[PDB]
Amino acid sequence: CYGVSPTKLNDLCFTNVYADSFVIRGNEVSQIAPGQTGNIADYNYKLP
Amino acid sequence: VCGPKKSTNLVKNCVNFNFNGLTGTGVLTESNKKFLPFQQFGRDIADTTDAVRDPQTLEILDITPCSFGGVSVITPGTNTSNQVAVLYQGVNCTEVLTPTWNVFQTRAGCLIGAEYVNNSYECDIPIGAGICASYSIIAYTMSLGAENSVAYSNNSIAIPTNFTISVTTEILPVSMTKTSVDCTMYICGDSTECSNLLLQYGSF
Amino acid sequence: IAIPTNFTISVTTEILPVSMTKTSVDCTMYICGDSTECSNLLLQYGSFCTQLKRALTGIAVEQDKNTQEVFAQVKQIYKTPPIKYFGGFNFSQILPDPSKPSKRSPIEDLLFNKVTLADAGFIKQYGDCLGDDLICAQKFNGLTVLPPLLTDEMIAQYTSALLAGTITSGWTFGAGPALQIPFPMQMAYRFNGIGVTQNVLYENQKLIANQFNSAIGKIQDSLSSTPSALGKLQDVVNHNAQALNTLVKQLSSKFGAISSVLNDILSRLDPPEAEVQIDRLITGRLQSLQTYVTQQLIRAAEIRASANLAATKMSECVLGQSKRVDFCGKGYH
Amino acid sequence: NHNAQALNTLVKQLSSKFGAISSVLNDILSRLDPPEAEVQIDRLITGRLQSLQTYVTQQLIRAAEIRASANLAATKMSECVLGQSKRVDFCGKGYH
Amino acid sequence: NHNAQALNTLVKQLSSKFGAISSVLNDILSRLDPPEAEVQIDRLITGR
Repeated sequence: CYGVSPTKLNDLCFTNVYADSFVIRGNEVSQIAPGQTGNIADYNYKLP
Repeated sequence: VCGPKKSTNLVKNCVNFNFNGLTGTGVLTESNKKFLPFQQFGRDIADTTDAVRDPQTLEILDITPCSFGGVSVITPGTNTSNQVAVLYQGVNCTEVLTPTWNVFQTRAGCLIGAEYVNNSYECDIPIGAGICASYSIIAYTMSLGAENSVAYSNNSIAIPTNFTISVTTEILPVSMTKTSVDCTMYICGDSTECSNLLLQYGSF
Repeated sequence: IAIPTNFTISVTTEILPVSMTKTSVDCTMYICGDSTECSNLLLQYGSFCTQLKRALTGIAVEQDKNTQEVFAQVKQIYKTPPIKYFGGFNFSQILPDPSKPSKRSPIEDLLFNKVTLADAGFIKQYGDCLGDDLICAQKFNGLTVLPPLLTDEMIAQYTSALLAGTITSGWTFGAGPALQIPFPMQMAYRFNGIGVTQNVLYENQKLIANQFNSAIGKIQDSLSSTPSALGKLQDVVNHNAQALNTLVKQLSSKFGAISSVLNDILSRLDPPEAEVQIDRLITGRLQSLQTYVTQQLIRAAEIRASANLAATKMSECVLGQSKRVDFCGKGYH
Repeated sequence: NHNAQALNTLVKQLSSKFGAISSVLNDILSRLDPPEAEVQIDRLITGRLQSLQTYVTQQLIRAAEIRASANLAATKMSECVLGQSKRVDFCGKGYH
Repeated sequence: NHNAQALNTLVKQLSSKFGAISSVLNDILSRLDPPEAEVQIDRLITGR
């Protein structure tokens, strides 16, 4: 959880929460993070 | 979208508030601002929240911190007495809590524990705004000097017939104690890895 | 050889700062305002708060000490005689005027109006801190201005006493008892001191009084027309105000944290990962406070030097006569 | 007293943790491994370096003040002792 | 000479690492990802 706590989350408010859903390969779960590079990052799904 | 926490009743005029997760402490007052429909929070110069919109009612409430001020204690030497005076600087007497623990309003702050007198003496303890305290603890306006007037005239002159050879002392510092500080023995005493890490900080 | 056959009595102004605005900064309310865990973590940095408080208290005491050493040089408050006649010399522009609420001269009334203070440190009844300001934000963030010991009325009384003692005793009031002496004789002694025979004054007293009155009038006109006459005091006040504004603006910085607000970090993250941000915020704010204290100490040293120079000039030119060239203005003082 | 208090404060600042688990270097070196002990020793190093820099700045300011006072004292010596100064209120109150 | 030595010391302080892996900015930018390069950029900025 970037910028927020996984446990201290039921006491805050949000503007609009969007749940992005996608399935990637097991060994390919490394680029789901800010500033990462790779195939899935540069071609499929990039995080700011 | 918020959490499962329930809302409480709204009170105005020093309580803790929680507006959409924004926690803090201060008083709430009816504001005269012109918040836009898409504006929810306000921000002052100091990057703090000065006004907030309630989620239930669309009224705007200002956020002002509770009353506070410096506490200056006026006390003589311990070898003389134990009674002390309290000066709430910047706070009026009608406004004066964190501390667990004869009233005169000065231009510097409310003074509690000292009795104001009309007679003026030399300033013993500098309090502020021309008022000085002295040992019960009394408060008085400091005197600038003895009252005197020169008998000036068109043809009057004063010439002394005697003189007094006086001697006056004057103390002036010329030097102070030298100091040599070894950064290594001070920061990383009897340590090798600490010194290796400190060597990376340059030539400080 | 060139020898002058006439002379022009000129009056020149000189502005010198004596003190500056006091400042008391509460480290706790500034860094960890209305926070408990932040205040507990702040205690791990040592006595930096105590050092800052001692430095600010020393500066505040030193300002009053400089003011006392500059203005309070005599032990008696000499009053002006009721007959405002001094051989033609008109001192009504520099003597205090009882018609005003404050016993200040018409010249001092212009000096106090040309300089505008940001915060004098008076009493605030909490009524103007809310509703329909920079000073309010500084006070809420811990920056508090303390009033000086000697008020404006006491400084005006000291100035009037010095002026009366001068115009009634020459230079004898500073060295001892105030020996009364006619002003057309004090001027004769001054002329004999600057190297001019007294008969010149005893023959051109009327012309010299007219020149002095015209010079005082021109000085008043210049102070009323030229706004940059008291630029030094205004620059000092503006520097202090800008330092306070910068110190209260530094709270907007994040210093590498996720947010500049402590409550936001405490509510968004758990303590194990919020302490690493609270530490950065505390370090940044403490560095800002230390930089402000260092700048204030440098400014206090400069003000101490200026006040020592002003007290020396007072004791030399006002309480006596100085033969130093270009010290008490340009020309034979 | 100011010099003594400055020295005492500088020797007391070693007791601070500056956000570390302990103020003693040996305790940190014996309780944690170097990968996580370097980040703890760095905080103490930075804190002590900042304390030393603040002490040096205060000492430089005091040294400038002492230099000004010593120049004034030398001027007063050369004027009042080695001669006779006509400056009012310089060599004490009264005709020097 | 004091002014020149102050300038030389200020330009030499750039050689310090201040706890980072390297004093060169480009080396840190090219060797570590932004998730773990900011922790060194911050130390360098603080030291300088």
